[PDB]
Amino acid sequence: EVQLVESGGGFVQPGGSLRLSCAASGFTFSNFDMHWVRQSPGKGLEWVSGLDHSGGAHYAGSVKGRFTISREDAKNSLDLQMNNLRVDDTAVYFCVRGTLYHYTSGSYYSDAFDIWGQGTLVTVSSASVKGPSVFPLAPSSKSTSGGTAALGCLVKDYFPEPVTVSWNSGALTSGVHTFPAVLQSSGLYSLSSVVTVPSSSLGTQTYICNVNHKPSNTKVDKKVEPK
Amino acid sequence: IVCHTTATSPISAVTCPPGENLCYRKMWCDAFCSSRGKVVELGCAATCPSKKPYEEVTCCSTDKCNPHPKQRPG
Amino acid sequence: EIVLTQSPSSLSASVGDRVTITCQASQDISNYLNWYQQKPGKAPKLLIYAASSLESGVPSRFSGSGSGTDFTLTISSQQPEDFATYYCQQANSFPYTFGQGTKVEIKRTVAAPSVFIFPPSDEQLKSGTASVVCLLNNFYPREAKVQWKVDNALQSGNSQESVTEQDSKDSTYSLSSTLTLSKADYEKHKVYACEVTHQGLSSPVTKSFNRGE
Repeated sequence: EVQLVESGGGFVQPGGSLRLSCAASGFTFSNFDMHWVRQSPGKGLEWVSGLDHSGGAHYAGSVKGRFTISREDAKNSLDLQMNNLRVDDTAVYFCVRGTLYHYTSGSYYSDAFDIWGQGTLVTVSSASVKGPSVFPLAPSSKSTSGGTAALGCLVKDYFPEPVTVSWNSGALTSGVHTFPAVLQSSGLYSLSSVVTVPSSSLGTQTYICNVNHKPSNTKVDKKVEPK
Repeated sequence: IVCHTTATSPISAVTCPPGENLCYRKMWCDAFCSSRGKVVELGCAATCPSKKPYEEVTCCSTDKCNPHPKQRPG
Repeated sequence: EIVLTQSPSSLSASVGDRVTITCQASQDISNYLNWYQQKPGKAPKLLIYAASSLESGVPSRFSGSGSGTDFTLTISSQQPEDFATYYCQQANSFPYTFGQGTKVEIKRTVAAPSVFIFPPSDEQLKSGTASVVCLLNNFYPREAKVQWKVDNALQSGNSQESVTEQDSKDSTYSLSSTLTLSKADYEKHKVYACEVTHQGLSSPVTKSFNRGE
């Protein structure tokens, strides 16, 4: 089926460089107007760049002179070179096809955005890569209400996104709450994953949270004991 | 079977994938109809598309028998 | 540049409700307005173009009205599948611009939060850092306040919080506030308390723990 796949996203220091590549299946993207739309909290959905059905390049004001877009025919891909990156460029970048509709009057391009890629993340920050520290949130009398007890893991000071948090290698899914990460003044991220269980299960079951930080090759398995 | 198609943007005729021996037209009105005319959709199919409210559907079997309205079935 | 403002930004609705989102532009754009649906962690999907025409495959319960500067998206019969964030986008002038987005959340009955507190582990204390964590679980609505009191003195500028996205089973929320000090600051005090204000409580709940004890 028709689809868009994009790659090359990553994590760079301000003034650094990145190259996003986008490929299609089921259609030739040079037939259509292709666009890049980025999404981040604080600026929303924002149109960035475009390569129309005639080979012309287009750029938004806040990005002109730093980004370049081109067909690379030998790759069958749509490339976006991002130079002199700055912090506010941190966003999820979507490769997007514009609609081509035929009428009795002619062909009309980019009335809307019909096919979207999955999205690739781009992080620009002063921080360096760092694996997280995993601290247990031990269940106690102050973390039990009725027959239900709460226990969790504190995943502090890591960069960049993302981490994947599971409990008992996926065996535990019911009652799990994994919070969105927060950016601290250090420029490092920190989140917590919790899980409500029957308080009687703290003696019939062992709880191990698994934190995987792919950018730093870090995989932590912390046993959460009541104290 | 050779069939007109709205995939390309200069509408052309294409040999159709195996198993698809049918041609079709679909025409209806957008919210752009009063300023652009009716939408036109051309291509091939293995069976004829079901008709929905307020749209025309044509089918055939010879070659290039689903032309653009502003075109002829040559 | 044309500016798009959606109203409201969030709204609750039951399955079967008639949902109405409006979208307003900084000037006339005729009917060159599109509507997109987006689920979390997923790319947006096109729903309406030309302010009124449905994109093939979209259920007919969706409809779009409006021309000029005022536009409307309407779900006549709300279904579970339809709980997402909706964006309008103008295609009249360059550059293309989107609205801030509108989240459609599930309405349910008020639920008071279970409040849990966690002291810093021995492991974190070794590294000279102490983090106290307060957990509000399975509550509705989303609006809640959390104070931190160390030896009954309020705290400011040393805590941050995060809220889960609405649960798919019971449709509540959860919050985790994190008070972080040094091991030095943590040792000069005895009582660490979490004060919680929420609509589902008659009076604020307080959970505390004495250090070591």
